[PDB]
Amino acid sequence: PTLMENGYTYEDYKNTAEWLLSHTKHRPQVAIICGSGLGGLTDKLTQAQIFDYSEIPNFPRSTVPGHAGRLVFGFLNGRACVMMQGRFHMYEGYPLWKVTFPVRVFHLLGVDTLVVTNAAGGLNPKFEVGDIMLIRDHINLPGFSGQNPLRGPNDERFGDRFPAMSDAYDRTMRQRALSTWKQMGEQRELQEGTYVMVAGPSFETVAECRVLQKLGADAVGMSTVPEVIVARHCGLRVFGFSLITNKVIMDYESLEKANHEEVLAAGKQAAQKLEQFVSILMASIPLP
Amino acid sequence: MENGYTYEDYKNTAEWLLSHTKHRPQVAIICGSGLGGLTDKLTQAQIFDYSEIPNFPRSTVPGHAGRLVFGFLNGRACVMMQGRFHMYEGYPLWKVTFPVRVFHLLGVDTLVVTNAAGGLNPKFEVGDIMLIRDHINLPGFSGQNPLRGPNDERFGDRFPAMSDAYDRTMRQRALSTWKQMGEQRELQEGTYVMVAGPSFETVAECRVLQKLGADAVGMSTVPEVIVARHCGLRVFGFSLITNKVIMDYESLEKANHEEVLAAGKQAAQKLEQFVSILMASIPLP
Amino acid sequence: TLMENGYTYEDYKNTAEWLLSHTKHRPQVAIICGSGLGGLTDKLTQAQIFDYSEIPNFPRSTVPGHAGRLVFGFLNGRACVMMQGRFHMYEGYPLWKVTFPVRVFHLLGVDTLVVTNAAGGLNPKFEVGDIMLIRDHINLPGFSGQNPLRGPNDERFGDRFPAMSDAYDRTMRQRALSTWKQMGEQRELQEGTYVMVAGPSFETVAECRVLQKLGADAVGMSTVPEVIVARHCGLRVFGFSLITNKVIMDYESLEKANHEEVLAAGKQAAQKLEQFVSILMASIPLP
Ligand SMILES: Nc1nc2c(CN3C[C@H](CO)[C@@H](O)C3)c[nH]c2c(=O)[nH]1
Ligand SMILES: Nc1nc2c(CN3C[C@H](CO)[C@@H](O)C3)c[nH]c2c(=O)[nH]1
Ligand SMILES: Nc1nc2c(CN3C[C@H](CO)[C@@H](O)C3)c[nH]c2c(=O)[nH]1
Repeated sequence: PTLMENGYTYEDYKNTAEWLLSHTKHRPQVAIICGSGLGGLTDKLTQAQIFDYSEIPNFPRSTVPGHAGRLVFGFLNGRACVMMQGRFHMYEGYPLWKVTFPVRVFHLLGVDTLVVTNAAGGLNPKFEVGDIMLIRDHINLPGFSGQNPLRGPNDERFGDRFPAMSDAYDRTMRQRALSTWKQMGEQRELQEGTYVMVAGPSFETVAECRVLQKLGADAVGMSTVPEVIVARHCGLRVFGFSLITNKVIMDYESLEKANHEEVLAAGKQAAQKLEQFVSILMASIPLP
Repeated sequence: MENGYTYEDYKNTAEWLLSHTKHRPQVAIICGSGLGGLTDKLTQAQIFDYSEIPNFPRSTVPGHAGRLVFGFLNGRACVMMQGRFHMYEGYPLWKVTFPVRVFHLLGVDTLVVTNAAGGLNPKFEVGDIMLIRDHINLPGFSGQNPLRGPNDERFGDRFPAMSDAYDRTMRQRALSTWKQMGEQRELQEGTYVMVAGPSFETVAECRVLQKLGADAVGMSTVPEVIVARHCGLRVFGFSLITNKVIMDYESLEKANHEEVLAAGKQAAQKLEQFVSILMASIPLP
Repeated sequence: TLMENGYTYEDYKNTAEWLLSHTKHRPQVAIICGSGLGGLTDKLTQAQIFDYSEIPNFPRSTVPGHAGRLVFGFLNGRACVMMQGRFHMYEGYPLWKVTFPVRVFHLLGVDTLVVTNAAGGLNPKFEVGDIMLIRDHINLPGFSGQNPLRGPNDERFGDRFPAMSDAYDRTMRQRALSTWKQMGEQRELQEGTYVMVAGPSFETVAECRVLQKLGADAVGMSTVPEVIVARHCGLRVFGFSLITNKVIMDYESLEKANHEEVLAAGKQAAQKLEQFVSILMASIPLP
């Protein structure tokens, strides 16, 4: 009982992959994880098939609202997709080996690209709510201290022992998302910066917000990084963005408080603009 | 994963207390290392051993008596933790903070937390009292947070805010009321950074902690605060700066608990006077 | 439900006695050899080799370039025991297993521990192949729970609350520094802060920026727990890194840190390492 490794065996991921393949004719190339209140990104998929997480062997469940807890296969702008409508978080009590389960089943499914979205608190002063931020890079604070989904024995059928994360955010797609933005009719620029992961479930104090700023983080949240780390370890291309849902309180004067109701509501507002952005992006994702 | 205590556990404990004392506290006071001497002014004091009270962890560090004391302090109905619990003892934060949810079930509506702290701000001297204006939860950042796991709505919200954590009224009130202490040392206010220990900082660590903007360092307090706010208790916090953390390589001085307890003892009368004035500052239910 | 050392005092004693029974060596100095640094055992004389698998209670090393062997012998005429490879948190080990050998080294009679490691270079002044002497460390896993001393403290080993501000011996530093002018080079000995990070995956550019701005000169994934328990039981401690690679600092670079080049830089550094370690041995005080 000493060793802290994955509770999931390789054949565990396999069983789930298989089950999915025997239960849908869809064969996705792109997997999309929808953050808090962003569950609306599945609206535009055609010929859609829905599975409740409860149906899928080994799948965790979403306990936080509104993470719908459903897996959805569809086409989006020429491309076969699978979408996580709701994700999992460390703060819910899950070990990162659970949080990230689906990612390696996508790989066994044959997905070669993963897009990750999340709600995120604004740390950079010139962001505004409703801004989409292209995740250039992240800072894995839980990672530094030992909280990493890769911890334990490493299966080379999936990846290396020491996989480099410094090219994690696909540079090609950044450049393409950038100029693709001049193609939407938008007032605000597409935002770019570093996402810092923090465990939660409680929200930053003012001093904490200030370390995070000092650290160089542009946005804070409690997800996403584990998933990126396991994706890149199996060689998926990774592309991420955060929806800026609130500016995290950076002075003792404010009487504003960060809260879930407000973040879910910044999500419903933007999901429209979001889905379109994701839509045009699909035709930018490189073919297998 | 999850908190090992069911809701009934906290209830059992509260009811045990509610039927073994007639005291009904409004304020709960957690006593840090060398601050155990603050139960001394409790009138009509009633004392329990942590080992009597169902589900109570034990205090295993010297300077932590392992005793729960109900009484009145400068008129106010208090219950005091004479000794506390740390993460480095091998306790999950859901044990470290356990009493706090119980106090809430007792009807306590205010929590004061006290600790010893190392001084990061060069302006601080041993003996100072630093009001906890804010904290940095370094262990929180990576998963060690007492709220981790399923949330019980009966206590609070899945995502509670912490930027309002330390009552601005009670701090400002404490700041003005400080001239009654007859002191020449000003009253300090700054940031507490929790660090898990049990080993003391390197010079290099001291320096990250400084440049992270923190004024004092300890290994306690933050989890308790977090769960108190989760259930809506008013929170006041202060630190006794017991040592100045080592910030250069040519000093031959080094942090030790003995110096910590020694400085606790030195300031025992000044704390007691300060905490007394503080009971006059808490709003009534 | 208590996070706690899984080893009793008796376990550390069972292991130490076993070594004492099976070897005639009585080591004064213990050396932990990191990734790709195994060849430091080469210059040991009258050597005797134990596979970790033979040693009661010894963990095993699963990373490549960590041989998994305990080697006794003399080096520059000093009685050493060398760990041929070590253990890391990322392997799934609790810090109380990672550092297990150190207390047994202590029960063996060892009074000095020298920790060695590979490290990514953070300080722009460092070249691949430099030896940075660890003047100090930053213990990030320690900041948030991960410390080998967590749980009940055994007072037979040391304090409930030990100081680390003096962890790396000043006198050994200075002696090592001034002794460097011989089989020295046009390249100086480096000195600086090791930051420990858990891994197993390598730093992003952003993470690399936070480490730099935290004051840290080199990054690795071990060592610090070993140092903490060494000082717990009052061993003199000396540390150094081999800068095996420069951590990626900007987004257009196409280089990526990889294990293979960590090990290569090690084999490339063997001779200079050998020379240094034995010049170090001369700088270690006698009982
Ligand atoms: N840590 C943090 N996370 C977020 C998020 C992202 N998630 C939103 C949800 C809480 O509303 C958690 O799952 C984290 C939005 N804003 C913030 C913030 O200010 N802070
Ligand atoms: N981390 C830290 N804590 C303290 C404390 C607070 N407590 C003192 C006690 C060890 O003496 C621990 O339980 C933490 C006083 N001084 C210091 C210091 O220099 N550092
Ligand atoms: N974190 C980190 N560690 C190392 C190390 C030290 N060890 C090398 C090995 C990965 O090859 C791990 O055990 C850590 C060398 N280079 C680096 C680096 O760039 N980064």
